[PDB]
Amino acid sequence: PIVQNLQGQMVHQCISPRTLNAWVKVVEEKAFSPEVIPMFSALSCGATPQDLNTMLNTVGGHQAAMHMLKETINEEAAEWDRLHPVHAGPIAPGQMREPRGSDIAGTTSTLQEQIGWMTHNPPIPVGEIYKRWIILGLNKIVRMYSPTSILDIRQGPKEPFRDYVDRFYKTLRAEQTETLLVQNANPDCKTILKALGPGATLEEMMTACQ
Amino acid sequence: PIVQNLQGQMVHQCISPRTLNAWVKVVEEKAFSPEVIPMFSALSCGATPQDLNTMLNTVGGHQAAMHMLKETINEEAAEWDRLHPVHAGPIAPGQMREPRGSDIAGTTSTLQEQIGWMTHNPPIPVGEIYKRWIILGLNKIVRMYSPTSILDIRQGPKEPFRDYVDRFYKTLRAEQTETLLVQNANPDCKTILKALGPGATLEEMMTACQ
Amino acid sequence: PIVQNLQGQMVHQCISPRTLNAWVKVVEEKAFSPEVIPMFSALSCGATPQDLNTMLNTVGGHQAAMHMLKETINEEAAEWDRLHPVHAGPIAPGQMREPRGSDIAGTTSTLQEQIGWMTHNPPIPVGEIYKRWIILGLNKIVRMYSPTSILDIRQGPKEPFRDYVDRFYKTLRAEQTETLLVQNANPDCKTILKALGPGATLEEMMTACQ
Amino acid sequence: PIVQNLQGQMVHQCISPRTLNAWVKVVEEKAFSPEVIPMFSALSCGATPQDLNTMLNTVGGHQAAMHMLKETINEEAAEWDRLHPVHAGPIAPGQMREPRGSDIAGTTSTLQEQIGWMTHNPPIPVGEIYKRWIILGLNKIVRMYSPTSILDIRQGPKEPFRDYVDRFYKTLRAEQTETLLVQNANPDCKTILKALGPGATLEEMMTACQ
Amino acid sequence: PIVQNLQGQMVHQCISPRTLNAWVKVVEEKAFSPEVIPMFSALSCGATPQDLNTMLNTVGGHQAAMHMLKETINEEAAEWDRLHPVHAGPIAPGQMREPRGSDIAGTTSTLQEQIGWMTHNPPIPVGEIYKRWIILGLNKIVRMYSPTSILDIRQGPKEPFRDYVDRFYKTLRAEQTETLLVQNANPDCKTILKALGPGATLEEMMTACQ
Amino acid sequence: PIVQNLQGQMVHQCISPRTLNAWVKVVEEKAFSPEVIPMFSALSCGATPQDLNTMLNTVGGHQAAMHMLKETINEEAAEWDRLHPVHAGPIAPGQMREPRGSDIAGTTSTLQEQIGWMTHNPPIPVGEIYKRWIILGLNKIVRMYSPTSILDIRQGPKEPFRDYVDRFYKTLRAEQTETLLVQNANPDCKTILKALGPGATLEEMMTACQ
Ligand SMILES: [Cl-]
Ligand SMILES: [Cl-]
Ligand SMILES: [Cl-]
Ligand SMILES: [Cl-]
Ligand SMILES: [Cl-]
Ligand SMILES: [Cl-]
Ligand SMILES: [Cl-]
Ligand SMILES: [Cl-]
Ligand SMILES: [Cl-]
Ligand SMILES: [Cl-]
Ligand SMILES: [Cl-]
Ligand SMILES: [Cl-]
Ligand SMILES: [Cl-]
Ligand SMILES: [Cl-]
Ligand SMILES: [Cl-]
Ligand SMILES: [Cl-]
Ligand SMILES: [Cl-]
Ligand SMILES: [Cl-]
Ligand SMILES: [Cl-]
Ligand SMILES: [Cl-]
Ligand SMILES: [Cl-]
Ligand SMILES: [Cl-]
Ligand SMILES: [Cl-]
Ligand SMILES: [Cl-]
Repeated sequence: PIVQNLQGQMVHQCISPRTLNAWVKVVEEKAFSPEVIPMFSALSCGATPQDLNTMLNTVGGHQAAMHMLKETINEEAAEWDRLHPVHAGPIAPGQMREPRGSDIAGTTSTLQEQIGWMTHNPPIPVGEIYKRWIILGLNKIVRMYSPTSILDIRQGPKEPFRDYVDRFYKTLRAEQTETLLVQNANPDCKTILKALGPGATLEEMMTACQ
Repeated sequence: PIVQNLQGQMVHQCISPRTLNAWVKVVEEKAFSPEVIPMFSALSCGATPQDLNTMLNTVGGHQAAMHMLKETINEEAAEWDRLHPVHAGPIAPGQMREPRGSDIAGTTSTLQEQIGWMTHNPPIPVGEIYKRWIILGLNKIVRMYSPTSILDIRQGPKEPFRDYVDRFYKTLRAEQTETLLVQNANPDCKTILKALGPGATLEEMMTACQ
Repeated sequence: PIVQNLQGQMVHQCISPRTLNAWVKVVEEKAFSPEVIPMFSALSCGATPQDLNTMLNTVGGHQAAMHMLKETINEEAAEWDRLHPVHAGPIAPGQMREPRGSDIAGTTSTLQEQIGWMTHNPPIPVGEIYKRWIILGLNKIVRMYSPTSILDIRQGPKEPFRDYVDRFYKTLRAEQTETLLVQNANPDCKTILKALGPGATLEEMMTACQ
Repeated sequence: PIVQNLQGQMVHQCISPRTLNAWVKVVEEKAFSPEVIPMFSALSCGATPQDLNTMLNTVGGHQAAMHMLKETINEEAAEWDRLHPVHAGPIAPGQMREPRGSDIAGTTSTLQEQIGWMTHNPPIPVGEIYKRWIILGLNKIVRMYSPTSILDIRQGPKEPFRDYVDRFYKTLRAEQTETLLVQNANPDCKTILKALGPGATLEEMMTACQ
Repeated sequence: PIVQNLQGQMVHQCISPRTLNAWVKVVEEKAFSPEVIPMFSALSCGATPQDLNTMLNTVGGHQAAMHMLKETINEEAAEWDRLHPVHAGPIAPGQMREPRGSDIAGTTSTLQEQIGWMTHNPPIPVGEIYKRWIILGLNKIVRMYSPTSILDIRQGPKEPFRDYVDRFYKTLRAEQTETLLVQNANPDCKTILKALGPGATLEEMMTACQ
Repeated sequence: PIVQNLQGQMVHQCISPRTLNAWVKVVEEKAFSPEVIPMFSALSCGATPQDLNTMLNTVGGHQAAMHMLKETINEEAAEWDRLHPVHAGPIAPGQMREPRGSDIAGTTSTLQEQIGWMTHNPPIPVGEIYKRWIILGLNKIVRMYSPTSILDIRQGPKEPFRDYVDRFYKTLRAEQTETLLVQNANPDCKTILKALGPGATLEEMMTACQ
């Protein structure tokens, strides 16, 4: 990643074995559960495009998703080129060439070039631009691999309300509220929840159906 | 987090894989036991709002609690806006815009903005303000998920007093003393504890009923 | 903790996930065995009162002991107030208010205040004062939870002397020597140990009864 | 590796036990799966030729592949010598001798010499040149050890399309697309995929055959 | 420990959780095998007397050995006092009082005092003096707990010579050579070893009896 | 080890618990397999003679090999003394005494003396000299403990050629090529390998016999 030292300047640091192993392990254990995306974002803190490609390419398996990810990345890279066509001309001594979409995705740009953009004044945050592309594609994978629709999350006749709400928002998070939660509750709790009236908090709702 | 380097200035550091994994693991193992809250507070030492949201969002499951947490956060964010309405106007070069509740919760503010508030002179500690909101909501979850009331913690007729006191204050901690501990003791120990008289320490009480 | 950087000034550092997990694990595995106290003292090296409270509060369970600990802490805090009554008056710019017992215990003092005392010139070591209070209370727990008295540690008729001495000083350490070790030895070894005479070292004693 | 300190100069750092163990473990667990190559590249970030040889030589077993790797390395070293024949002459005080292929492979060059090239101005990146040689040879091993050809990856009559695409691109990655993926689909899905028409994305294709 | 920073001055660092756990674990696994002593010495690199006492006191169990260790430490502390009787007098501003044996053992000296001696110019290395006392006592424990004498290490009639030599020097190391190794070899190998003649290396000896 | 800080000067650092444990573990798991030697060399990066002796002495067991190692070390130390007889005389203020073989092996030299040689200008790299002695002796152990000769590595009549080549070069590495690999192949593959002709690469050979 590009990180500030203990003297105040942004320089490059090698991606750590702990970071590499942590990303691989969470994919092995959680696949594309929704909470994997913020883990990817945190573990790729300050990452260059090279670091982002490293993390994606160390994933063995799930290659259908990884190739969907590449298609989304190329879609965003082409949009970036439509909005930022580069102007031919010699690069001045204190400057960096404008990046193309494939430069931001780390496929046609060098590490020194990525360091140059990210540490520029003002910086061109090609790592953060690329990461937003990756997260966009990762979220589309989470939705597509989401097995259950929110319409099929219904409280059992003897299921504790807390467990039902857990499943409800787990499903809703992957699918990407308060009235549907009432409608899919069981007859006994739905009766209690209507007596509460509109505008009840989740805490009030869960308290009433305990 | 925002941490001081080894040269005396507050700068941003990436949240560590050890920190990320430690928060996830303690939630997996302890759910919302009371001792999880001080662990969350220590592991989020110096955290930005972005780091706090990272930690909450890496939690998979327990989504009923996580959504109750969001409702509490929004309640505190709205109160903050009622007490700190921002004044429209251009931000001077050496300054930071006042934050709104959603800025402190990290949803409408950038990392550079959070760094700017937290490292300001004087600093606006949006991380500590947000963390207090989160801990407020986490504590309400601990109470709601507390299974046993203190009234139902009674010493068994052959239960060692030490084990009973353990259960007593474990329950009391989650529910959020000395006379109730005597009343719920078994007949043999309660007889000993009355002979001790008022003002006995816990050590004296546990010594007498051994 | 408050630690010196690599440039010679005392500044605050966040308590590490390794430190937090190490304290929790040793309590889970060893409870209140005597050797847990020096582990607590080493892992709380340079700790602020906030760090000390963090470590105690991350302990789930053993709540009878943790509440005995609080009673001891309050006893020492009240003694400190009896010996150091603070003088009302405005705090000068380069100075820190005197701390009260509850300030040293980290309950009525801020982290900035604890940093201010500990890094003062001369420093007010509120962390070391608090830690001595905690260790005082922890040692009283070790004695109370010590199951066996030294009077009941007697060498078996076929028990190797080395194993008996192990149990002897394990028990003696928790209860908080040379002649009692001889008296509780078995007839065969006690006969050998009297022939050795007075002033024998433990090494000489264990050598003679092998 | 050669890394920048926290003061801005490139100096040598010892390869870490975490790095050494991480490379050994991934080879033990994954052998020469395709995703092992980017792991090797990341864990050898900033590596000298000495560090690269260290990592290769710590691999026990797979000695057929390791010897194929040496043959590829020697092939690239001989090509380098054909393109860069060194000119005999005394090395000036502020300078470094040109490297030969075996110097870049770390067999005829010292660590101080590798440090000198890599930290030169301009730098001769003998580590990155060597690493590209190693990765070239590693990729030829991945292809040769690839067990299944892409022609034999066909969707089962009841196999979910997602699982088939996973196997398809796992195989394709090791062998080193859209129309072959359709042709090898089962009759039911292939019928759906032709109705979609040309130019369908992978996401559209996987959505249609669900 | 007392360690040099990255700016060239000796300052105090807190003993690490990794160090604390590593010492505890090796004692749990290896007790007082001979190789435990160099592990203790390495893990106590740069340790203060306080750090050395921390490591010894975190050992639970083996209390017979730990008390023998204290007796040896007191013996060396008394010898030190016999050789270095301190001269009464006021300590000048830039100076440190001479240490007594109990000061070096960390029982009557503060951490600041130990830092003062160890970082003095010239330094009084109370940590290294104490460590030599500890290692002296630890080695006497290794010998006393050594179960087998070298006289009882004899090669079996079908035991491979390599395995016999392993046991031979394992035993000899704990007891604290070439002709005894020949005499205790089996008849077949002893016959071969006499034909070799005097002055044979261990490698020659093991080669001949294979 | 002796390492450069983040300010450009060579100073001493304590050998890490991770380094100590990594060396012990690899010996426990791999004994004296050939790949253990480069692991020892990497984990002893920048090591002093004291660090090298620490690593060797923390090895429990394999004492036949460790004593063969000492004999080799003494042989190299005596050769060093034959080539570098030291000249008696007072050491000037800015200088270091010449080292003897036992000084380089860390048995008659202090750590400060080893630091002085290794950080001298020009440096006397007693650590690297000693390490070469150790590796020399370690390699002789690998050969002696190598169980199988290369002459006995022959491909089975149904053994895959890849597996046979693996065993071939595993054995050859420990014993310390292309025509012997053909001669020991099975009749079917040897027939294919002769038709290939001379000068075939290992990749071509393994491809032809698949
Ligand atoms: Cl995976
Ligand atoms: Cl790849
Ligand atoms: Cl931009
Ligand atoms: Cl509930
Ligand atoms: Cl969870
Ligand atoms: Cl999220
Ligand atoms: Cl404020
Ligand atoms: Cl009790
Ligand atoms: Cl516990
Ligand atoms: Cl708490
Ligand atoms: Cl004070
Ligand atoms: Cl004994
Ligand atoms: Cl392997
Ligand atoms: Cl090798
Ligand atoms: Cl070049
Ligand atoms: Cl799908
Ligand atoms: Cl133990
Ligand atoms: Cl103790
Ligand atoms: Cl001295
Ligand atoms: Cl042998
Ligand atoms: Cl071993
Ligand atoms: Cl030793
Ligand atoms: Cl030399
Ligand atoms: Cl093959």
